[PDB]
Amino acid sequence: GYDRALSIFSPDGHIFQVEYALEAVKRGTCAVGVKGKNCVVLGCERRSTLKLQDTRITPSKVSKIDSHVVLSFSGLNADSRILIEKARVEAQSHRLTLEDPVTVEYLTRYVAGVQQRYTQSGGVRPFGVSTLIAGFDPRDDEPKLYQTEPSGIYSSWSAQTIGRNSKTVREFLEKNYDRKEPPATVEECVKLTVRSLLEVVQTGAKNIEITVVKPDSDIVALSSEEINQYVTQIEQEKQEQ
Amino acid sequence: YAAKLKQTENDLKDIEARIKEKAGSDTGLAPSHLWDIMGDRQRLGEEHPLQVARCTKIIKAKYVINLKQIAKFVVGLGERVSPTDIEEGMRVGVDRSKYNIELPLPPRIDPSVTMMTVEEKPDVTYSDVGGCKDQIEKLREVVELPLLSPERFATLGIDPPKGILLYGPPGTGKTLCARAVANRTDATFIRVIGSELVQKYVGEGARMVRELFEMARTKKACIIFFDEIDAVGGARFDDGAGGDNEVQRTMLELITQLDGFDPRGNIKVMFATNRPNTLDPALLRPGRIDRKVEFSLPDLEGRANIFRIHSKSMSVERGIRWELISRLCPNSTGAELRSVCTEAGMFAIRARRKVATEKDFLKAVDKVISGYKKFSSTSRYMQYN
Amino acid sequence: IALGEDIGKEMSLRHFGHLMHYGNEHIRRMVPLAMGIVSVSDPQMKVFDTLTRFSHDADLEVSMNSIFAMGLCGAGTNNARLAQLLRQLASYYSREQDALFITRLAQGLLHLGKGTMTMDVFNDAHVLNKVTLASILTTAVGLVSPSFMLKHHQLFYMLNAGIRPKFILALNDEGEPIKVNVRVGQAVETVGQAGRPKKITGWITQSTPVLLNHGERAELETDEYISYTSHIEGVVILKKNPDY
Amino acid sequence: LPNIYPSTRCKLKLLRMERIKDHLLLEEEFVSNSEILKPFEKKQEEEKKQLEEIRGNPLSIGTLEEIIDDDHAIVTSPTMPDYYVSILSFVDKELLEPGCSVLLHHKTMSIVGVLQDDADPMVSVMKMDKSPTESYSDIGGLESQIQEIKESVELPLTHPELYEEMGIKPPKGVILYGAPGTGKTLLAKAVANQTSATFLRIVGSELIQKYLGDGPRLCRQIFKVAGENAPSIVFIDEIDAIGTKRYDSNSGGEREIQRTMLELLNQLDGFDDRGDVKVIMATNKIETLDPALIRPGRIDRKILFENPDLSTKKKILGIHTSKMNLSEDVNLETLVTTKDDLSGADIQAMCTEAGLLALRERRMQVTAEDFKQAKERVMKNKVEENLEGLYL
Amino acid sequence: VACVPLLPPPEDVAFLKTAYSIYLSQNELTDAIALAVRLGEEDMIRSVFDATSDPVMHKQLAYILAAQKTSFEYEGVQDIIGNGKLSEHFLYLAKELNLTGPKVPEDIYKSHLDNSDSAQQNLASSFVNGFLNLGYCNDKLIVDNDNWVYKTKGDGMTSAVASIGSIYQWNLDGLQQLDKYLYVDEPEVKAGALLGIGISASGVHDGEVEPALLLLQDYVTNPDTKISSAAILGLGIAF
Ligand SMILES: Nc1ncnc2c1ncn2[C@@H]1O[C@H](COP(=O)(O)OP(=O)(O)OP(=O)(O)O)[C@@H](O)[C@H]1O
Ligand SMILES: Nc1ncnc2c1ncn2[C@@H]1O[C@H](COP(=O)(O)OP(=O)(O)OP(=O)(O)O)[C@@H](O)[C@H]1O
Ligand SMILES: [Mg+2]
Ligand SMILES: [Mg+2]
Repeated sequence: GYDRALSIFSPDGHIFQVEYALEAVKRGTCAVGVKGKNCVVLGCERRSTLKLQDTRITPSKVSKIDSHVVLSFSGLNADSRILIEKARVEAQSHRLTLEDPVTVEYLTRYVAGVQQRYTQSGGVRPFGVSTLIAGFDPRDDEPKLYQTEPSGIYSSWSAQTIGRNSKTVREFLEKNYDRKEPPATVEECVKLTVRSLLEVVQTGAKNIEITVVKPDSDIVALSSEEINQYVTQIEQEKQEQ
Repeated sequence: YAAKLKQTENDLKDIEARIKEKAGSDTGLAPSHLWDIMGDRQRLGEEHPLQVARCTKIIKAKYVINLKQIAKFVVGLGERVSPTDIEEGMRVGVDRSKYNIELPLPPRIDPSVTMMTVEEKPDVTYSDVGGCKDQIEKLREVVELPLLSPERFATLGIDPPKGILLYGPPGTGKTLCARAVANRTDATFIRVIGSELVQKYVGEGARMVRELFEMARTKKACIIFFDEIDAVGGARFDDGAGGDNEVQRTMLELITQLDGFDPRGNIKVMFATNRPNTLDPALLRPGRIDRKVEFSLPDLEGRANIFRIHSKSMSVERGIRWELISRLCPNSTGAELRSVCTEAGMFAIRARRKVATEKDFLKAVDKVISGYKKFSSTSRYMQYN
Repeated sequence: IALGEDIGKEMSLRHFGHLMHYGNEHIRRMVPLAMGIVSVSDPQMKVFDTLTRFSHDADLEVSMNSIFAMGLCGAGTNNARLAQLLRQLASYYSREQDALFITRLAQGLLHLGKGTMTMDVFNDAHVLNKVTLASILTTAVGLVSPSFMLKHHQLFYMLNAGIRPKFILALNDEGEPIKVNVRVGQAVETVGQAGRPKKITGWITQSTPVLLNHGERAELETDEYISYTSHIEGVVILKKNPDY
Repeated sequence: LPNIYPSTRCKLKLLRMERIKDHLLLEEEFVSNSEILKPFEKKQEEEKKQLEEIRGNPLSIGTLEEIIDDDHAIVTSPTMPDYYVSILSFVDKELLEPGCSVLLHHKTMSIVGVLQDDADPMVSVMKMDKSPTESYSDIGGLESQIQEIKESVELPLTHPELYEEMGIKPPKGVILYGAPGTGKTLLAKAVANQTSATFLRIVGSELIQKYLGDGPRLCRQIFKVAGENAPSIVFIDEIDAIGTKRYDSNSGGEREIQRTMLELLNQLDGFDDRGDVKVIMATNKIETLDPALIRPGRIDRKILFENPDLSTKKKILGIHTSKMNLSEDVNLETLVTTKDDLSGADIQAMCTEAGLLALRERRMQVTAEDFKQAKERVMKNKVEENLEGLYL
Repeated sequence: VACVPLLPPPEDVAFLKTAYSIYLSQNELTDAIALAVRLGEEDMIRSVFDATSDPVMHKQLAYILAAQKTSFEYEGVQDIIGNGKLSEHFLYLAKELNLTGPKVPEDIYKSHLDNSDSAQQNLASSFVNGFLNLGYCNDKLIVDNDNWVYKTKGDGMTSAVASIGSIYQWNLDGLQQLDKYLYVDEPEVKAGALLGIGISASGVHDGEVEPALLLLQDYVTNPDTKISSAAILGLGIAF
């Protein structure tokens, strides 16, 4: 039906649709992820403009693609869960075709490929989402964290954040996280992720959601009564020092 | 002690008032004098009041005079002017009583066409413009060379091109390259902004252009800088409602003046625009525009030259890498490089450092080129070109 | 005589104006110099406009005196406005080569030492630099007949006797400069104010050596680095106060 | 006369005005002696008598048109036939700008003076003649934006030494783009408060005139007036008005607006090389602006304004409720510092509404109930938002 | 202290002395040295010096009176009062403000932007260059161009070489550069170099033996009016 090209090379070389999707992502909720020796933590915030949103049926910001690999996004929430559905069905097809649980690298490559194709195909605007992929490969304990941009470029990050005010979280991670010396415990990773969030969220312990990913098919979602527990000693150690 | 203070303050005002009164908005300068009382000698000569009036048909001798609105007298000479010095269209200083043709006067020019004549030669030079060597060479060969050394054009027996376009993306150097010409020339440089040629009453733009061209022809060598001709540049088109037909009328009057039933007369004219696409093909036709310069985005060497020109001043730290700064700034017009230099200077001031270093320039170029990218002009107007 | 309190300065301005109104031609070609010596190194706005007025006037010697008074008035301040005026006068007084030469001398004096040195007669705390005043009077005494110094221009180096740098230098106790924040603003007198009012209006938080123009003082923003000398001008030595 | 220090009584003060009187009397004595020495028959104040008798009466008023062959000119009075008036020596030949108002003599009609306009029939409204009110203290937060605006518009005028030493021309113009009701106008009021320059405000609507001609005419007049009264801080506001709206009173329609915008984009940069005319525009919709205006070299530092955060909200509450007849029952900590979204305009609007409500009850003190009622009143009278649903 | 300029004399000296007495009893010598310089009593400055035991205050008072160019003799301090550290301070200033790069007199003229006897214009350019690079000890117009001096004729040659001494002011290094022009047989060149010798050490006084005095004293008695005039002018400038 619609064959008109929507992504056209600008006279300065950039693609206007892709660089507009960059800003569309820049207005999304902040999402941050860090990795330890054997633990990767995906931290995220929620919108506090409106209240009376329950927790049980509210769609989780971090969506489970498989038992060993999880995904978190930022930006336009509408389009991101489509990528989630495509990634899940592709993972099942990969299980059928290769008799092997999917790897983080392959899934991230597929997501970058589908975003690239939508930037390529005519009549379709590029995705306005930016995704974070975390998990553990089968029989491997190494946490892998991957970021996928709407432009289609993917890279590994020891600690990356996306969304609004991502510059502040980036510079915070640039000095309170060491790439060569990652935190050695799940508690330390969670504490770093939480302390990173208060630099932007500035209250909102109710709408701070954190997912901890562990090897051997272990994915947990810390509830509020533990997040506020971490926040207690974090704010206790903040002002007194 | 305030009992002293009272008359201490009183004396100030009293004495200043006394001095102002004793020494004694609309005058010249008494300290400069020059207002001598010999003016009675140049005052008793009641010939100073001279009715102005435009002469008309020369009855073979009797002259018909058309005093603006007092009368339409028919008058002879006044013995102070040769009989061949008066011709139809000239303005005559008609005598007040027993009217006579005393003194011919320069043709009437509209005041609004007078201040559009630069007598305050701007502060730029050809050294300022960088990364546009070929374009500046073409501009020279069109505008400056024919007046400076016309002997060669006589030896070859050719007519140098009279008329040159300066199309390009905004903030590339068009107005700068016209200001440089204005500074480095020796001929009159009548400047015309495109919007100024849009008056209210119908047909006034045609009079504007006609009087402007007459004034230009009055001088031996003149350069006209029709600028932002995008304003009066609309291609001829019909829409039923007669849309903006007055601007079209002004544009056709200009086209006829440039090349009509009468040669131009050494009136080399420079145009300049940011959207040359919307120009009527008649203007683009050679004869009124010969060369079409292509002021465009500079290359890496152009960027380096721009940085060197705009950083001749400034307390730059020795050892800065201008090549690296130029490379990390792709497809940015020279105005953005100037803004980068200004912001690099500013960032040092905010940190109180009296010398801006490379680490400062990198931050400034990141902030300006990357941060102020959504508000960029060189990406839309390039399509129009 | 009026080159004492600035109130006498301002009154002497009007004195010279009135004398220029009613004055014979020999006294005409010094009223510029009268403005210049009185207002040296501080290019106040109301000084050089009348000088410009008398620069285009007749009695070519008067014009030469006016431009030299500009040069003295703009001594070391790098005033771009007065530099533009001097360049314009260079364009105008180009036919007479003597006027061009004295104009170029005024240009050179305008940007003396690239702006790090001045002809200021009296410094902070109103000390009198007798050498500077001596040099200024030496160059102004006989220039009522400027052709004399046009012939014998060797006396134009007399300004180098009364010349001095104009800067701050936070010398360490051992004798080396050390960076420190210096508060620079327009000077204000502490006469009728009570308590501990500030001596600076319009402060700039400027670092180590700066160039305070005629009419500004200095004071240490930092609590530490106690200066032994209260008047922060010229060379200044500092000590580390243990507080904070 | 000079200024007098110190303010209070002091013997040195008395000495200062003693010097004042001494010098004043000395000028008076010098002028008296000089006059007495002069030949009164052509000196003293007989010059006034000669000027009056040569001038004649009454002096008519006309318009100059040319200065051909100085000592000669062609005036054009509204009714006279445009005489060939000669220029007398009393007039200053430097103010005879073509188009001025000369003073013709009654009978012989020779120019005996130039009448300066000094009218400003429309500029007087434009010319900022009394500082509005708020200083920079009244703006809560926004420290970065204040710093940028200061170093762009204030420091070049008050403190040019840093810029001339550094060797950079100051950033020409600044555009304050941001969300509506966030202090974009307050900051202009603040920079107008402390200023040593004329502040000619203009709003983009007034450039959308009705006649074809008077679109660029107004802009040319505004920038000429800014130039002559240098330096100038012209504050074109609601600059997006030219783009949108499409007013029926505009005869040209879109084309006249385009010509007006072209004249603006020229006058900002110009071939004329104007001097110290700083330009500060502010708009809600930066998107609908032709990028010629916002191009670097015309307005360099594009300051972004953002809705206040919780700490900024509490600071705004504190500064705006500083002049409150507040009862202790009102708690500022939980007053509006709720994190449920506000703006720089809401905080003042609810204060105004609560003050009005307290006035209605004639209660001189403010109750927490009234503050809460005004809070909810402001909340209902609020077009919430549209784009949040995309990310909701 | 503000009473002195306006208050009628001879009570001004009484006010100065009383304020000096107040300052000395309070150990605030920073202003006291200034009032002493206003009064001009050398024994009073000596008493200010004897009121200080800390050497640092001695150095700072030395700096103040050297800025005042007043020859007060004190042992162990003579370098500072002799203005011998001014040259190093000024070259440090030039390095810190990045003003080391010399400016051409053409750069001052900017005649290239405003454009469509050679001896007098060369004299003006030499004067401008001498005023510009004063104290920075570096220039490109005259230092590297020896034929530049010959462009100026007559008295212009004197100021040409004098510009070098002006550029090397407060610096004893310049004596080497000025030395070469002393050997030129032309009397005007000798006079110009000899006059510039004094400027190169103007306001600089080492404690024991001033080289400018030693080199200058021989040429004072020269029968040439120009050479002797330059000698006495340099003597006045240096001291
Ligand atoms: N090649 C160049 N050399 C030096 N400066 C340059 C160059 N190109 C651009 N610039 C700088 O950018 C500006 C040149 O553009 P200018 O301000 O003259 O407007 P313009 O290109 O005519 O704009 P518009 O097309 O919107 O009318 C100047 O401020 C100048 O300093
Ligand atoms: N940070 C602040 N500190 C103090 N007052 C503020 C602040 N932010 C906003 N205000 C108040 O908001 C009121 C209304 O906002 P204002 O008129 O300044 O907004 P604007 O965005 O410039 O306007 P407009 O959108 O109508 O063009 C002002 O009167 C001011 O007192
Ligand atoms: Mg332009
Ligand atoms: Mg507003």
